[PDB]
Amino acid sequence: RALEVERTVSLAEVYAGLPKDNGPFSLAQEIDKLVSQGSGSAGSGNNNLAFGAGTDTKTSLQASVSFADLKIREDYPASLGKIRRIKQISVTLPALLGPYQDVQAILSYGGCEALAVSHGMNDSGQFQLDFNLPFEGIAIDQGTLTLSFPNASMPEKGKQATMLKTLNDIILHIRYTIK
Amino acid sequence: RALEVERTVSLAEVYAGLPKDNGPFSLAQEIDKLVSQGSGSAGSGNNNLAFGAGTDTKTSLQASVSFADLKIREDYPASLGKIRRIKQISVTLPALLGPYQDVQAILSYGGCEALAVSHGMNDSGQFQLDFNLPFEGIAIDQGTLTLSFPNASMPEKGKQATMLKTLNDIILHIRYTIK
Amino acid sequence: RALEVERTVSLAEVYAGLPKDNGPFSLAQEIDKLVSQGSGSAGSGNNNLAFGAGTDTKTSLQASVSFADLKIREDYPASLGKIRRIKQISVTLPALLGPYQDVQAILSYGGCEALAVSHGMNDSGQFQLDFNLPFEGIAIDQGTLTLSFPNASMPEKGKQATMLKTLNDIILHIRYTIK
Amino acid sequence: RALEVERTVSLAEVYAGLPKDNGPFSLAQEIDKLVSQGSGSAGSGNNNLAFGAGTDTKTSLQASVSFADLKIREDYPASLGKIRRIKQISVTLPALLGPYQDVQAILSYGGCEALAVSHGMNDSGQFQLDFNLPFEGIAIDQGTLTLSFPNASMPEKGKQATMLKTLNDIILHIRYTIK
Amino acid sequence: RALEVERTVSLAEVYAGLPKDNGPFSLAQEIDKLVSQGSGSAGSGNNNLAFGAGTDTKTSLQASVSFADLKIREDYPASLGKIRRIKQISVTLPALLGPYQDVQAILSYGGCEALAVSHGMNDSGQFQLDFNLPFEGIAIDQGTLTLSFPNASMPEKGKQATMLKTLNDIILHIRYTIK
Amino acid sequence: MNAVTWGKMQLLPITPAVQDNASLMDINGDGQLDWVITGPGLRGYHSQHPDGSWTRFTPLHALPIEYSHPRAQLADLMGAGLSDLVLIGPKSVRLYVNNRDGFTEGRDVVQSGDITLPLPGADARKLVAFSDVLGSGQAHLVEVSATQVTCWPNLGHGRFGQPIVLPGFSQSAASFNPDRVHLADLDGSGPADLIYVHADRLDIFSNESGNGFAKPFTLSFPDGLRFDDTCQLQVADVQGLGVVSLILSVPHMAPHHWRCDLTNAKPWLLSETNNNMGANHTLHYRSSVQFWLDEKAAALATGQTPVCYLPFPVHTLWQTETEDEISGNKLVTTLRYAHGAWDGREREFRGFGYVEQTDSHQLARTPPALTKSWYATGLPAVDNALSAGYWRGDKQAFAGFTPRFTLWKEGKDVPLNLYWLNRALKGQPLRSELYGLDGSAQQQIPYTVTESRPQVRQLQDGATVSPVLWASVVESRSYHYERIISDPQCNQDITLSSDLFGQPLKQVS
Amino acid sequence: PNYDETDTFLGPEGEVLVVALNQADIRSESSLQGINLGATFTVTCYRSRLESHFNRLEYWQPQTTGATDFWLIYSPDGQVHLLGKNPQARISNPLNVNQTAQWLLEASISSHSEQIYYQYRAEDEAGCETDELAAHPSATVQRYLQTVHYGNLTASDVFPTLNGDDPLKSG
Repeated sequence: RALEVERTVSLAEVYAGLPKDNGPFSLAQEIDKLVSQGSGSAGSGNNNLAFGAGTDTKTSLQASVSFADLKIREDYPASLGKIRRIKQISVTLPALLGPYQDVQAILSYGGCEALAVSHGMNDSGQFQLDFNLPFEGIAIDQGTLTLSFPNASMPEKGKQATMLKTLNDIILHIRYTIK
Repeated sequence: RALEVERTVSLAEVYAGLPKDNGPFSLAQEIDKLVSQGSGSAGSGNNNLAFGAGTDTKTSLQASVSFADLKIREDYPASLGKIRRIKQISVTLPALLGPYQDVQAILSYGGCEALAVSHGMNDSGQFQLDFNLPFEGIAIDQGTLTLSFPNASMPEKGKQATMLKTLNDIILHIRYTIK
Repeated sequence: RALEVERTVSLAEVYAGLPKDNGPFSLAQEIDKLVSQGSGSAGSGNNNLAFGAGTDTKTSLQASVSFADLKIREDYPASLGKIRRIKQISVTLPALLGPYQDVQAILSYGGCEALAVSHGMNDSGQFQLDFNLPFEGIAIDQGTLTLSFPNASMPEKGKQATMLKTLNDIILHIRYTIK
Repeated sequence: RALEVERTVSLAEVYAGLPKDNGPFSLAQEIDKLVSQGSGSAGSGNNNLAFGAGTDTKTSLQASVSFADLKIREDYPASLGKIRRIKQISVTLPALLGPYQDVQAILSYGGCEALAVSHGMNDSGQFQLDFNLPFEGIAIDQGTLTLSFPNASMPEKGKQATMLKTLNDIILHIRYTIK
Repeated sequence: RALEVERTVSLAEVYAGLPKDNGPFSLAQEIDKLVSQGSGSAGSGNNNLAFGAGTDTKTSLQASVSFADLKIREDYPASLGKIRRIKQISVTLPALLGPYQDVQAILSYGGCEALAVSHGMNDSGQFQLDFNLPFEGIAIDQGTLTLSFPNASMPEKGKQATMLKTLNDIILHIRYTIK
Repeated sequence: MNAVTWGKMQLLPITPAVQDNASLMDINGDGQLDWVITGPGLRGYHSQHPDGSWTRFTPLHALPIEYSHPRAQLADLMGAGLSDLVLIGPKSVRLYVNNRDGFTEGRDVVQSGDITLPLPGADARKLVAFSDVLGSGQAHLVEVSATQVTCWPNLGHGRFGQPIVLPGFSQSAASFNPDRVHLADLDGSGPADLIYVHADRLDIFSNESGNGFAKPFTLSFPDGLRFDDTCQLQVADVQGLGVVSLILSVPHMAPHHWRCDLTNAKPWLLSETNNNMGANHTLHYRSSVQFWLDEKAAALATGQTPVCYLPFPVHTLWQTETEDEISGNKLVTTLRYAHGAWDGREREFRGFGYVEQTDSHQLARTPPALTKSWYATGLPAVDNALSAGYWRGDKQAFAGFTPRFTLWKEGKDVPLNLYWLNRALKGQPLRSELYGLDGSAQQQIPYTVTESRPQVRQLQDGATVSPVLWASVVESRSYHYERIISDPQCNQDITLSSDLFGQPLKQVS
Repeated sequence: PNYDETDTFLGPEGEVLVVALNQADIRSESSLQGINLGATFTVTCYRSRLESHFNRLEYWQPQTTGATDFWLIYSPDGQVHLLGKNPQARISNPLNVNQTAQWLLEASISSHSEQIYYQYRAEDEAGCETDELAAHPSATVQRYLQTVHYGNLTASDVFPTLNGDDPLKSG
């Protein structure tokens, strides 16, 4: 039996709680700045908020985070176990949506490496979630976890340019096992 | 081994957002027009609202919608997957029925090709919806999806002639994969 | 596969909707009339309300209805199919029950032909309804559905006599499939 | 495929309804009296309220009831099945326990003969009740059902002696089948 | 089938009702005294609240209780059975959490010997408590059950230190079988 | 004039997008409703502004873990008008105090004496709920049995007093179901009356000042209405009449509804007076809800969007007719209110920002004298909308006044906690215009126009407590048009200096 | 109320009082109007937070255990008021007698040595049935203004009950 732990990470507390060399930033102020103009950047390293680089992703707003800086290994002592790996990641986006609109977001990793977000209420990627998985077995130390929002550019009149103005924080529910 | 995405389609929003020369119209104001008189049409092409042409469906109000006109393929970049197939469609008729009232509606496509609406509150066809063979083969960018309300003519004195006049919208909950 | 249809049938609306040659009536006004008197009848033919004629059921108010008079086959066009047979039937009895009181009722048909109603609020006869059944496969045209209420006499001091005064309707939740 | 019937039985109404050749009593007042003193009984026959007789049991307040004097066979006619046997019994002790409190009570019969009541609010003796049991097949007419509360004498400083004076009634949710 | 019993154990009720020879204490007062300073102690024997002893556990508050002194064997008479083994233990922590905070706690016995509390409201350590377990079969009258809170030192800036100041109790939902 | 209906089903343009583990409640008590999402990972709320907008996600600073307990409930125990979290045990409650940003550290209040509290939900033959069956303004602990009504008085801080038996209620013990028991104050004297619902009739027990219940009276249901376990009785003020109405809902085969209106007017208010010398006054009241529905309907006729800042009904005086019984002469002074203001922070009613009078004489002809008059409310969203309702008319008038926030240091007023400076402006006059309604070409032109300017001096500063503020009118300008648009006779009276205690040191006329 | 140092008071006008700053006005006094009070009080000048009348309010509270707390109001027209010095003019908790909730006006002095004295009566179990006495047993807390004495028969600028000598034995 594994020690089955649920961890909640707020991306605003990660981005604003960055070291002053890499440059901390407000999440909701930089999302309002990145969406309103064409593109830009906010942050440094793997804890950043930039646009897309590839083809047909240049209108997508991508929020990257690093598992090594979330410091999940310090939440419990190392005498319990060192096999600390992800069971499941879900993500809640507290926003203000339209009358019949949805949220489009892709939770990626550097197949079970991607995850689509559709409503943002403890949103696993699955239709029904059955433990009988994406990101399962990724260690909680190394990696980079990107949340990409397609159609997120207001100069390019994207449909998600209005929902991201109402977005104040991004919440990840990391379920991981210690064994 | 897939990307499981939910999409919501409001049909009054779709019919109001048709281009000019394609006949944009209000679904709430053109249902009780077609119910009150004998026959008619609303829009053209596959995004039309009319009565059935064949026998035994002449008194059936059919609200059809096109799939390529929804442009679901633009909600995500093509870099994620060029295969996008429907998993499950559910219908919601908002605030139409009481707790002891019923609607009769058939959601078809041009076996597992049709679906009978009974309560219209996140209503699939089935008595229990288990993802444990619905809709193998159906792409999101081809075809048309119509919804037939039988007995919906008031000069023929059918049931649901008075009930369809108090109709607000028609909501389709399309679930699809990106493999 | 099959068009999984749900239909709600009010026995008070069937008994009021009888033709004047067949003697329509109010359900709660004849239930109170027959319970208080101990004997009597209401209606004609198969859509009747009376006490049972057999031995051991002389004090048992029984409410019968014909499937051919429910007109279920006119709810959908005949182009959809002809294999229209019942999957399941549940009973709602909107009465005034006590804090720890129960309804005794047997829903019959003329071990999967009978059903015991025990709480009367969306009541299927099972301890756990599992689609993975009584009245299954019964066609929606032939037969007669009878809800018998044991101990339903006030002159013979029935334990359900004062309960049945409060009963307003007998609501049937008929789930049937169109194959 | 049986008629599956649930009957709620209130034990204070049974003890208040014994004819006064056996001796009726109120359950709430006789529990307060028999807990405050050490000895004492109430009622007669099998529908009694007394203490335990065996070793390490003489401080257990036992409340017994006869299955024949419930007259559960009189709730349906014998023309629909003579074979009536118990599927499951659940116990409710209404208005007794707080939010983080427990009761110790054994519902037995004279390992499927006993059942430990712990929270007493529609309480089956199971950690996770599964219909696919104790008292499964006990006949409706025959036997006694005894609910024993250990550590219930106040002069011996029982831990349940204070909370048993709060007890108003004992409710049994008998679920049986008529086949 | 066993007598499946649940017992709710409150550690503040246990620690405040020790014999005067063993040094009782209040759990609520002694936590914010031990959290605010570096390390101390409370109680004696196995019913003690003290910081950890080993490597990388010195900044971790531990609340131990002894199974022998809860006296769960005297809740029921010894004629019902003489083995009483644990089925499952859940932990409830009446505390105050921040906006995105979790609870880090390890319930341990001196992989099925440990458990990880995450939300602290009827918190078994599992993602899905399937009864088809940790601490299963541990005898109720022998052993020591401890609850370790990592990062509990306020002079060493523990992240869990401000939650423990609000921790009013530690509730244990011991499910066990008498068979 | 007081007919209320409901509009079309309108689709709301924005919704807070987290529809799971949430409800609608005022978790902070500032008047506007919140969508409090207490899910597994986050806990917080979106607030609903009265101008249609939804606030973004505001996280709660502290939430108890026992908020998700199945038997905890939100009640008002500390007496501050907030919903605290409580777990009622029989001899000890656990109370988490609402402090308007989340909750505080939970207590364990042990009940004194022989007080054993009832448990909510733990019985099906009793109703244990929080209601004010004594009229005190506190949520007491009530237990409605089939035989008696027992009340434990809420003493604040989780404490509960010794139980009080309120006699007079009784039902058949067999036919008693507590789900048909409804505790609601019907007249408005303060205690909650007791309604028990049968089929075809409706028992109503009048609470006698929290000392017992009267003889019941039945209100038989109309032809075609009966009750059952699917039906519902709602009690609400859906009329704007000041008194609640009983709404019965029957949901099966079509939802159909009925409303019982017990009275027309709100009871126990002063109606008529008389000095037995030939003079009598009759007073008529209207709710502020009706003064909002008239204001909201006239705004949508000109295409404007009306916003209400008074979430609670204030039962105002509307018409006070005077009659001299000797001469037969009558005078009917009709009032009209608008721009009600309720402050969310101090939780207090700030008044109205616009009062009309219409002195119309009835001599046994002469035109009525309408007097518009604006007042400062203190709410800056209401005060900035007042000056768009004035009479402009002449296009040569001097510039209107604004409030003057001022700081007091070194014995003089030096200009400038902006909330307390606006709160001091409550009840200050801002404008008044007098008209004569004769149906002439000069009916819309005022007889005179008076404008005022308040100032607020901060006398000592307040860090966590309020400052000391002194509000006064610092300059008043009056006009005299005599229903002539051009050529008025204007004047002004300005205060320049005041000393420490508000006496004038330099005045200019 | 918590009845401690973390509580706020309402003035007679209904507005909240705050401590008046000069730092806070805190002085130590044992003598009011020449009369030895028997203890040393911590006088705290209060002030209305929305000033209309510009009167000041002193919260006298004893340091010694054995005396009781009271208020003074200095209205600007030369009047001084005494609010709740004696237990006949205090609404206090019937169990904890130090938990005062309402200091009622007891006496007034004008600038010309004219005095008013206010006499209150307590609630009692008079004329009420046994159903009243069972539910509300010790309801002897609510005060009613019974009679108001004025017409000062001799001039004095001291309060009629500071000296502790039967305030209506004066004429």
